[PDB]
Amino acid sequence: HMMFVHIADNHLGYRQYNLDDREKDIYDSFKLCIKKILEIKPDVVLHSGDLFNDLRPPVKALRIAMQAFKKLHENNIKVYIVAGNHEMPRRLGEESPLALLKDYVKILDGKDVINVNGEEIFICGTYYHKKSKREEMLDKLKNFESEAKNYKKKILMLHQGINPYIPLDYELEHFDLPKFSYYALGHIHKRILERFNDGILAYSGSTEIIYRNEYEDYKKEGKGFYLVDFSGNDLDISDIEKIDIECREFVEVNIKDKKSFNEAVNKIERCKNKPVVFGKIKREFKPWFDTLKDKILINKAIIVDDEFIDMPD
Amino acid sequence: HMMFVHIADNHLGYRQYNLDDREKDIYDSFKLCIKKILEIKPDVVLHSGDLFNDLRPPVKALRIAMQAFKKLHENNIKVYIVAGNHEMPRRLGEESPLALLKDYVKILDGKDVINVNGEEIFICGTYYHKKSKREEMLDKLKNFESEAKNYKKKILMLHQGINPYIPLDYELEHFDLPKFSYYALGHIHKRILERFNDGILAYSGSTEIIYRNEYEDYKKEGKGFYLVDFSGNDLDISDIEKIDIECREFVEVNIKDKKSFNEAVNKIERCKNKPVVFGKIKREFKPWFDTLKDKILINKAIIVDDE
Amino acid sequence: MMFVHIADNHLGYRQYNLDDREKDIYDSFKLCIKKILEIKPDVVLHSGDLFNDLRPPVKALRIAMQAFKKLHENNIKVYIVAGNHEMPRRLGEESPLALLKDYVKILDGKDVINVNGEEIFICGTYYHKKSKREEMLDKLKNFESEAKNYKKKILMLHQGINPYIPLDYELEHFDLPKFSYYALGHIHKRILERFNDGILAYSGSTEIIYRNEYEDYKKEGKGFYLVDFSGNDLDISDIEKIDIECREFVEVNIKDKKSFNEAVNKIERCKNKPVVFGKIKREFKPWFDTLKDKILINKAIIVDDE
Amino acid sequence: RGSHMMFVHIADNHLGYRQYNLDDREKDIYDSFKLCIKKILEIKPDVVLHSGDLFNDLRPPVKALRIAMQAFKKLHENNIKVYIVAGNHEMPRRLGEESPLALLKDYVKILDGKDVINVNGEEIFICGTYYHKKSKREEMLDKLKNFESEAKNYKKKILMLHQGINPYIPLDYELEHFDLPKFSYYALGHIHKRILERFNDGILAYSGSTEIIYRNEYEDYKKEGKGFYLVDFSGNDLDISDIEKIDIECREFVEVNIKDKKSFNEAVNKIERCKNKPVVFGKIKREFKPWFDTLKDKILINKAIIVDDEFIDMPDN
Amino acid sequence: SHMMFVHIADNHLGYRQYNLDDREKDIYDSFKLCIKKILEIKPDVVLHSGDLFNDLRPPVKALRIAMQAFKKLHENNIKVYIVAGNHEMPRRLGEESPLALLKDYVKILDGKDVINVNGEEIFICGTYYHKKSKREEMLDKLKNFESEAKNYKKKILMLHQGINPYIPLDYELEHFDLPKFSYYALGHIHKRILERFNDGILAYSGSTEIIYRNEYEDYKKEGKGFYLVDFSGNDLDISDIEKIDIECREFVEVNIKDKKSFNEAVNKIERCKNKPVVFGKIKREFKPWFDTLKDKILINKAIIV
Amino acid sequence: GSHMMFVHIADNHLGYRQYNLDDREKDIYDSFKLCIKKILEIKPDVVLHSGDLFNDLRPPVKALRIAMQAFKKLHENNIKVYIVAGNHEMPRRLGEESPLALLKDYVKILDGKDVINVNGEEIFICGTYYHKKSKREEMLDKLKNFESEAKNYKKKILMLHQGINPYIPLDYELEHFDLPKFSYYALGHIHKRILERFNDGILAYSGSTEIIYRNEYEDYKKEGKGFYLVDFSGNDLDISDIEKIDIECREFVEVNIKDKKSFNEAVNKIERCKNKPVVFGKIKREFKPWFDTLKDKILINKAIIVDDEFIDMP
DNA sequence: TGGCACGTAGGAC
DNA sequence: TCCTACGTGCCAG
Repeated sequence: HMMFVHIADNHLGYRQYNLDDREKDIYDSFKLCIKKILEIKPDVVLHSGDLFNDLRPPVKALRIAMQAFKKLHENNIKVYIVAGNHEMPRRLGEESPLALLKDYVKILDGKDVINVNGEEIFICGTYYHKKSKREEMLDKLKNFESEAKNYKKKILMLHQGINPYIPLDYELEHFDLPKFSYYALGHIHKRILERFNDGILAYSGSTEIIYRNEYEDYKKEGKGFYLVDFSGNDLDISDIEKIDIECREFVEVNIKDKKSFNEAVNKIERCKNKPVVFGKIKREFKPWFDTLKDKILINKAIIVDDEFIDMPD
Repeated sequence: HMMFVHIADNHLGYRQYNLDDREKDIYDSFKLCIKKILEIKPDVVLHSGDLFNDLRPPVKALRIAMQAFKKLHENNIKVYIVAGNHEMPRRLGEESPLALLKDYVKILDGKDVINVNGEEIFICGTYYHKKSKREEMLDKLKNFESEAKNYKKKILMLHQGINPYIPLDYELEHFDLPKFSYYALGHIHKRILERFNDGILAYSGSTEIIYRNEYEDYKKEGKGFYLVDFSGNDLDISDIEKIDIECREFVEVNIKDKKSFNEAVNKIERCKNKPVVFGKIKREFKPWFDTLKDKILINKAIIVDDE
Repeated sequence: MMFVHIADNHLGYRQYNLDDREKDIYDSFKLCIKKILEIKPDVVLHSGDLFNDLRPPVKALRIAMQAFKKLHENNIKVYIVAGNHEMPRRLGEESPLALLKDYVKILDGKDVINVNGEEIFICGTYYHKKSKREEMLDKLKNFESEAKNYKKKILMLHQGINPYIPLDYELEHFDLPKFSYYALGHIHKRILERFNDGILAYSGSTEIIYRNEYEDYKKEGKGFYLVDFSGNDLDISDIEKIDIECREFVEVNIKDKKSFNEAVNKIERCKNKPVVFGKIKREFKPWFDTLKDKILINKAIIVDDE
Repeated sequence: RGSHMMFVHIADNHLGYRQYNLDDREKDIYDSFKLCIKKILEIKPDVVLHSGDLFNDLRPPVKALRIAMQAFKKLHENNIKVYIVAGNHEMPRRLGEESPLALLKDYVKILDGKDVINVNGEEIFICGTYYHKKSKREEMLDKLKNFESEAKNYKKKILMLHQGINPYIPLDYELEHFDLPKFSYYALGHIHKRILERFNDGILAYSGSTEIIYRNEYEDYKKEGKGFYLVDFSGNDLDISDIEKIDIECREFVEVNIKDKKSFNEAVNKIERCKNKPVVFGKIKREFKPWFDTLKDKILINKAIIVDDEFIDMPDN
Repeated sequence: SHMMFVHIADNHLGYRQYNLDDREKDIYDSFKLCIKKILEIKPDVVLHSGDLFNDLRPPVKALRIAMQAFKKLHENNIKVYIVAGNHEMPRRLGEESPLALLKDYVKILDGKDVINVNGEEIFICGTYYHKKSKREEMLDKLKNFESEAKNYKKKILMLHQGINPYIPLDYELEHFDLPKFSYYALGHIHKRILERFNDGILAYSGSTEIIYRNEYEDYKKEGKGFYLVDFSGNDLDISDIEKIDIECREFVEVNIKDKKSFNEAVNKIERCKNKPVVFGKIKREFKPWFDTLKDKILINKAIIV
Repeated sequence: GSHMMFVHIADNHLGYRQYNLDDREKDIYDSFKLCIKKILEIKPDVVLHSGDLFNDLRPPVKALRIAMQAFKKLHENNIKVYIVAGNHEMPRRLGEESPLALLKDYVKILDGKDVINVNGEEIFICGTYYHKKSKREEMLDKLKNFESEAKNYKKKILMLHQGINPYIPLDYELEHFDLPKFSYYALGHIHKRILERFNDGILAYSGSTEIIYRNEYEDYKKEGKGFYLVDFSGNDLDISDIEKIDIECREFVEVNIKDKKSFNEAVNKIERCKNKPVVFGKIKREFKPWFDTLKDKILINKAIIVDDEFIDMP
């Protein structure tokens, strides 16, 4: 009878390594998510911020985004979003890139209760606040619990880093946020879905690889978005599907001998499309490795000229 | 029987001297024109480029632009625009700020024939080409000549620097452009209107002061936009109205004695809106004048110990 | 006090001109060094044939220099004698060992090392040909003299001694004076035994240099010695053999189905892909080529005798 | 002269080359190199660009490696930054084999890309790559067009290469003179003769071999002189005028054409006037050779063709 | 002794700082003063390494003093050698060098010549100032001097150049360019430079007066003038070179930022032997002060920083 | 003969580099050397030099060499020489020395009285440097003083380097009625030869020893440039005892090519030249490429190219 | 597939 | 001890 989608951090207009393809890659994954969300036809979409990677984004990005959310709004898919750190203006009167979406999307800085088919469910959220103004934020938070006391199904949307989930730096401690059904969170790039405070908390995570860091979280957790049904009285991990998204592949290498070299080539060969290769290569192998420059998108590996006696036990 | 509007170089999102107020001024004047254009209800609007001052403009700017041109298209006013230098992409696949308007506006890089009451008139245009590609442009232009052979009323839109009109540097020599009724030109910030090639040529000029230069061209000729009628078969200067727009006035100073100071104070008094002051003021007088910092927007003056 | 006796690593040996075989030598060498680093002895005695040639592969020199650097940085004193393969031939030609002069003591005389907390004597000299034996004897007889007044005295040599390697040898077993420990090199098999009021050792090659030592590696195990010399006396009891995993060789004699299955069984139980050698009847060669994936290199003679 | 910046262009010392299998020749190569190094040290340049073939072989003689490491240690201990690109002789052949240049990793920068050297008080871009063969020229071009790109916003830009460029070495070349982008200085290597001349809005140089590797370069050493270049690169502009060529005294080759008493006495005297027992080559008439065989002691090695033909050839003027 | 000679250079005759009679005079008298002392010394040879005159077409007075000087020197059977400095080298072909006016007293060197001293045999060679542009030319010239001097016991080389370690920008020769000679009689450099070099001894005699605003204190520590070499014995060391100093015009620096530096500056000027040129810094607040005290001084001119 | 003779010479203008040509600078040097060569052949008793030896106050070294090498020959042959400063040899700045000063060891620079005792007689000489009009008054007293010291002398010679009124209209510093009665007037400033009886005696300008201007090209043709040789053996001096020794020097041809006659007339004038001449004057635009054919035969072309069509029909 | 270079083994003085 | 010939591993085109 009901379902909705949790997505965040598409980072529209990100140009990794100043490469054309990476900027395209970001766009493609975003669209790919959108194509599925239209296939899914959820009743609501929760967007946890950083839709755009910058405050004054590429024209191409706003184009893609505006056409995207328009397509959703035209299919009776309700959408909510909170401002990520990148979409929050710095000068007084500077407008958010999210402001270009006012006709397709509800920007949240308070409470709202959505009457869905066929029920009534509560949403609250607020834009990205800094560490500096946490006290400010707590007052906001206790007030959200207050207006949500008498609601069965209550959702919190935030774009902040929570203490256990991201060591440094965080703006919130896991004990700061009151009891809610679903914690639609954003700021963190890796998938985080686990039971929490008599309910269930999630970070949808970034929809493409933003750093050389998350290379294998896509391998083991996979990047994309969550699809929560929220039909029944309870919500558990069991009623949350993670929809994964194909994105630009990264193969790590550590070429130090004949084995590691061939292991590197083979990894690159089974790539569907030219991968970002990174890690380390011993000098002796680098000219040999330059033979794959056609099969590789961009090589971002450190060249080691030391001869190491490193031996495994 | 018919009328239309020529406007260009609004430079939306220009933030002169990194002043909040200056970014506002540009925004306001654009809006002011739009309100007047809506009062007028012209049949067509020609915009010759540099609508935005950058490729990636402020978000407020893009909203104002979209809302403005939306309002125009919803009052069934047809709109044409050509890319200025600032709206031209640099990377292959980087898109123009003008691309965000494709639903209200026809972006021109070719021919189109507009049906008005009760006649038929030809329009062509192309984006800003660089000097480097002058020869390129000529093929384009010589071809527009060809497509316009059998048309009575013909308008060309361009955003370039033309030879007599802007000495160095220009992209076209004034003998480059074919015979057309109206020359909707852009790249130049001062008003330029004069008869030309069995027809009439115009630069609409910036809709606000983009440089410390045009401070008095607004005073002496006035900035704004043109309103050409083209009602009759022929068109001369007598059928072009120039609409002026209140915008930020600049006062020049050269305070080296009591005369130049007090007389300067008087000019500021006679300014309707708080002016940008520039020129020279002797060091001795600067603390004296800083008491008057409330009636002035920003003080941009040289400190002189000499004269 | 403790010290390490090692020799004949033969760095840069490329058996059958295989990439992996040159590696084998490298790795086992790297492994001994790794083991020598955990142990932390006060001294390491290297008895020569560190390198297999005068102009060794570049990789070998880099590994070698890096190795003894790591030792020198852990305050491990190192002594070495020139092996036969590290001896220059043209006048003014240099030894690869010269590339180690900043990490290693090259020995051609006496030295007295002050350890915590003692004082102990070492002497040695480079590889001599059989030809110049008489020359060598004064060196030893003079070593005899310079070591008389020392409790603990060690002799380092890289030669073949008569009982220990029948033909050919450069020294006779009655040629060497009384020393505590005889840290020797030139021979590839392990040789440790009591001798002349002390104890004599050949560390033996740290990898398989010939199809010969394939099983001497099985029963004695290849690697290096760890002598403590903590006490005033030293016996066999204070000498540890640290072994080294190295490339296995399997011998075959395929003339019927019997030998075939047992040969396969020997190959399957191999931890590391083996070098196979010996004899195979021609009728069996296409059959044996099916086993090419589990094998490194086939060096077997194809005989169609019958 | 000065400066805010200076550098040294050197290449092709071919350490460990043993011409005619002579001991004296292997020394000769070593000594010439040492001399360059000694001179580089009195000069105290801010940078040294070495364009490859430092070692004559992939697995060099130990003395060569010893000399090389001691040499570049000496440069590095005097805060002289050094860059090198792999010559053809220093390119590994089996996969995992290391270059002898790798023994220098602590004293020298091995170049296969861009780098910005910050000198007092300025900023200058360096790029280079190891030796590529003709076979993979396309591969090389992508790189070069990419070097053009990363150096566009740079005032002073240097390219290091160890290749043969088309006009400069007819057969065989790996690159055409129109392949290389505009750079201030072209630090080139593969060629043994000195070549310094303006090129593509900048200046191209081959430092050339620091010794006579073939009986061929015998006179290119006489008129052009073998050694290395010292470019100052002080100003925004660079011309030949800011390049000193330091020559290096090395083993002499005397050419002979002994056909009469004129040529014989002139050959003996040219040989007598030699500092070191010279390599003699050319032609000698059979009639003269036993007479010439007295000088084998005054001569390092005789590589002359013995002609028994009687020419009645007569000169005009 | 039995034998001696003189190394001198860079007098820059006719340098007329700020178009003053008094400055050129300092140059003229100090020059003669060297000559007088050279007349006390009576050496067998005098070596002049160039820039005798500051220009190619010098004032007439300079040429008067020059010939008058070398006349008396040459009349006392004193052998004299000279090489052309940068300032004495022709630019137009057929223009003559001012040194040509001395051909009756002096041997101008562009090659070898052998001096007979009592009672021995010693080799001299030298060449004019070559530009950097033509260094290669110079080396061959030098490689040839080495050749002709091999079989000579005591050998002297004369040059007017800047050598690389000794003068960074710009130099024409690298110190490893010049062959082995006993004494390196060098010129182009204005400061005294004497040190052992290439199994012998190299010298820049240095300017005989202050030609630039720089040498005000270099003259203080090393002293300006010329060297006096004996060369009697087989070897030559620094120990066999006497340096004769020459009295010349003093320069005083000031830095008035308070009364402290102010009075100390005034007092330091007072201990001057000859009417000094005053320069340095004075705070605007202080400027009228010395202009009241300007009468006891020849020229008042300070840098405004 | 003779028993007694002496030489009057002036205005060599040493180091003059006309049209900045080497050959022209050389020409001046050469003509001067030739005069000295002839003078040494003659072996006269005295040489009077009337100034402008050098063309500038700071002359080229080459000039000073030639001058000094020359006067050495004179002074070494016991010929005493007198000179007065020309306009080009008079200092401007106080303490600046005259280029003539480099000669104080061979030559007497005159600014007063001196009596030369010749074998076997006695004759009075006076002279002074070049004065401008400005100090004519100055000059008059000097002259009244010279006349005074010479009253009791039979033979008295005046040396001067000025322009005298009839002989050079504008501008002159002295009037011909200014100079007192002397035997011989050894004068300088003028480039043309001037010899004539004057004030109970004889006046002379030796004239330039080469062509200093495009002007004197033909005063040389008809009068000839060089120097005078005065004998002064007897008590009286007349024209008959003065030989003018001429000096062959660099030729100048004037042209006026406006038609075929004038073209051909110019070409022949150039052909008849011993040495490549300095050509000057006017050439019509119409004729110039034809005239460019003689550039080999010509030292330098310094002629105006007229592109005007003149109806000049006189 | 040809080289190409290293390594292995038989031989000469 | 040298060197030769030969077989052969491994990158080449």
